[PDB]
Amino acid sequence: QVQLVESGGGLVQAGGSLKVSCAASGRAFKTYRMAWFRQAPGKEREFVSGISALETTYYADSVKGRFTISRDNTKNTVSLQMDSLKPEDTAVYYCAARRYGGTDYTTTGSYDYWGQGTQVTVSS
Amino acid sequence: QVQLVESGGGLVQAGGSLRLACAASGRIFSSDTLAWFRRAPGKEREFVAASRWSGGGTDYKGRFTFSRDNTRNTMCLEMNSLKPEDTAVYYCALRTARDSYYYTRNPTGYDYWGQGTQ
Amino acid sequence: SAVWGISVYGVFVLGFYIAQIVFSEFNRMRLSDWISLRPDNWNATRVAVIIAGYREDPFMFKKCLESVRDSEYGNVARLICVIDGDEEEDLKMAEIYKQVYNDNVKKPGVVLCESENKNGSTIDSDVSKNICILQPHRGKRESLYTGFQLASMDPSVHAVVLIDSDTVLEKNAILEVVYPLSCDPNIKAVAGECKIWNTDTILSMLVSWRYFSAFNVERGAQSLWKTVQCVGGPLGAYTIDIINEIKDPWITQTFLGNKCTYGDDRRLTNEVLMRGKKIVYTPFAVGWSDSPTNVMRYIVQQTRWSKSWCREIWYTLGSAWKHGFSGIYLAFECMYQIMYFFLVMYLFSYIAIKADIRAQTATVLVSTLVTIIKSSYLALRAKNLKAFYFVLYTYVYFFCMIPARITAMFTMFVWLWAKQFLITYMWWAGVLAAGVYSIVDNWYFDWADIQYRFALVGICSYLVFVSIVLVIYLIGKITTWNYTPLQKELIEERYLH
Ligand SMILES: CCCCCCCCCCCCCCCCCC(=O)OC[C@H](COP(=O)(O)OCCN)OC(=O)CCCCCCCCCCCCCCCCC
Ligand SMILES: CC(C)CCC[C@@H](C)[C@H]1CC[C@H]2[C@@H]3CC=C4C[C@@H](OC(=O)CCC(=O)O)CC[C@]4(C)[C@H]3CC[C@]12C
Ligand SMILES: O=c1ccn([C@@H]2O[C@H](COP(=O)(O)OP(=O)(O)O)[C@@H](O)[C@H]2O)c(=O)[nH]1
Ligand SMILES: [Mn+2]
Ligand SMILES: [Mn+2]
Repeated sequence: QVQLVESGGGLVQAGGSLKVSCAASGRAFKTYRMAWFRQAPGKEREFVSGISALETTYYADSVKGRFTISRDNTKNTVSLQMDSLKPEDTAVYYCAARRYGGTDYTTTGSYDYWGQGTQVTVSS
Repeated sequence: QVQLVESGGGLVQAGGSLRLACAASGRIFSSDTLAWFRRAPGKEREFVAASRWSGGGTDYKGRFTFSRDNTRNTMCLEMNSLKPEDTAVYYCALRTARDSYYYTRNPTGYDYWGQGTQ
Repeated sequence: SAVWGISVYGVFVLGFYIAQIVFSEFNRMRLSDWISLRPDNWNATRVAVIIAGYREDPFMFKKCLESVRDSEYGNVARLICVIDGDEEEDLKMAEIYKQVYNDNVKKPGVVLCESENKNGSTIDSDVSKNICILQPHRGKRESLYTGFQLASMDPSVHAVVLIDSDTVLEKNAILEVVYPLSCDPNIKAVAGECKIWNTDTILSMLVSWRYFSAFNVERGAQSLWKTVQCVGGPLGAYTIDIINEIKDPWITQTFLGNKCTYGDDRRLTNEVLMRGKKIVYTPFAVGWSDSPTNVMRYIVQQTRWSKSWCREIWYTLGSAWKHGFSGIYLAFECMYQIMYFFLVMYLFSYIAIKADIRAQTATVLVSTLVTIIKSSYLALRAKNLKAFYFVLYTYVYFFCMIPARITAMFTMFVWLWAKQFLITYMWWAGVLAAGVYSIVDNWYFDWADIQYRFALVGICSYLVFVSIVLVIYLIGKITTWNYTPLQKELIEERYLH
């Protein structure tokens, strides 16, 4: 069992750079797989990015180069970097953790652990 | 240890040839040498030919040839152009290398003797 | 970092092995060319057989004596048998010798090495007749000196061949180890190949192929440049003059104020090399010797061999420069061995500390591929499919020799048991702890990861291959197909005895 807490997220103009960090506390963070999800106000949640235990980075559609993800095992935290953000990308972002799973990793049911989430708002 | 059995003989005129064959019942050890000795009546045994089991050959000449099968533990001593004094009582002998590796023509060194063939 | 390290290690090992294979092939071609000019029934030189033994099984001693007597060489001055006996239980060796050879057995009450007169004329008076010498138990060092003294009685003897009591010689074994001596004046020692005859144990099965590979690769590469540092205990040849020259240093050794007992063969080759002489190894000479079937005994033997090698490597390095251009390859080989040992230790420590699954799988795959290539080369050279069992050599090497070298290094500068196997037990415990730590840290399953599935597939394939190899070996053991043809004859003879 790991507890996920997130920090950051605020108003910023279009085209700026924003960073969101999710902190996980547990027996061993290095053996857990982290992922990020966003929930639009009028649309269902969808996959954004995820990083495995072996520092393998996965990106969703249209966010291949705009979003950069990384993890640091010293402070046991994972952070997501956003660049060239568009106003259509505003939503509440949740961080998820998983240790055991199958070939499916873009579904909500795979990730048992979830966080409170932070809402970000951007204006053109 | 090793028993030597050989056969052959008969009465042959001065013009002709005859064949010998000595058979050994035992192990030659690939190092023992065997010699053929003939004893004329009223005379002592004299050296004729010898050859090591592994190889080589000793005569006396060239009139007598020595061949070894090396597979059936048998060897032959073919002779041609006989003489009236050539006929005698032939013997088949074996020499052991346990005492020494030196090769000698002395019949005393040979221990495993055979029998007569004439 | 790790990728580069294992890549460089594998590339360097493969390159060195290829170079050694090429050198061995060139040496074999040169030896074949030399033999092709040998006249038939060549017996120009005179050789003497020296056999030393202690607490030898009667059947093995009888078979060795019969094999020596079965040699086809026609120029043998005499056979010398020196036994460190002078005891009631040691009379069995003399009784066996009397059954196969003459009864001229002498039991002098003094040792030639410890006697004021080192000449053997005080204990022997006849040269033509074979002699057997019984002396008080002092060691293999004193047994060889008595044979050397007895072989110097007449100037007719030009070379001698040293044969262990458990060595079975072929019909032409003596000729193949004395012919290269006359090929070149600078050649003073000739090395003969040693093959393990018993393969009824998994340890002996790997030891036989290790001996085959060593003799046909490393010894051949050394003999190409004529810098052989080990002629081989079971089968070896030497010249009378170099022995007469180096007998005194070989008996008056002083390392740290105490006389040395181990390193019987390596020290003699080192002394030969210090004179600038050349040593050529030939593979056409075949000698059969037994191998230990006990893990503890094998560990002790490997520890003693490592002690001898690490003691003599300094002398080898200090004498390599006396050969001029030659000896550079020998120094390079010594440096290669030292750097290989250090790199293996460092890589093991790095894997233990990091415990990264990606590095472990890659290292295991690289080692398996290298061992498979070596086994394929051995099978091609030996024309036998049994060489593919060399893939299991890695386990026994890692679990036996590395603690043996560690103990050898530690011993340079209840209690007896601790000095022998406590280091091995500590090494095994450390390896088990490292494995447990690696498994515990990576206790997760992620089927969505490219690297994780690759590592899992690699480790599963490695385990499956190991299981298949063990199953094949077990099937062969029941069928007794892996038994050497010479072993079956020995078993039948022992049954009919
Ligand atoms: C179809 C044809 C056949 C295909 C075969 C391959 C595919 C197999 C099936 C893959 C498909 C996924 C479905 C598998 C279902 C069963 C597996 C599973 O879900 O559980 C695996 C296991 C979970 O076990 P558990 O801890 O009890 O957690 C249960 C949580 N409900 O999770 C685990 O923790 C098990 C993994 C253990 C960790 C191993 C990691 C590697 C360790 C390497 C150590 C190397 C040490 C080297 C040391 C020396 C180095 C020099
Ligand atoms: C839960 C516990 C009981 C299991 C522990 C698993 C590992 C700690 C063991 C199992 C088998 C061992 C391996 C067997 C063979 C080799 C090859 C060796 O490298 C070579 O191949 C050298 C070749 C040569 O020059 O002879 C490096 C160590 C290694 C991987 C060993 C590493 C340690 C291993 C993986
Ligand atoms: O005190 C001793 C110990 C060993 N040997 C001989 O050394 C040879 C090889 O010894 P061993 O098989 O015990 O180990 P290895 O040297 O072959 O590794 C054998 O012929 C032994 O008879 C000896 O003559 N005196
Ligand atoms: Mn033995
Ligand atoms: Mn031995």
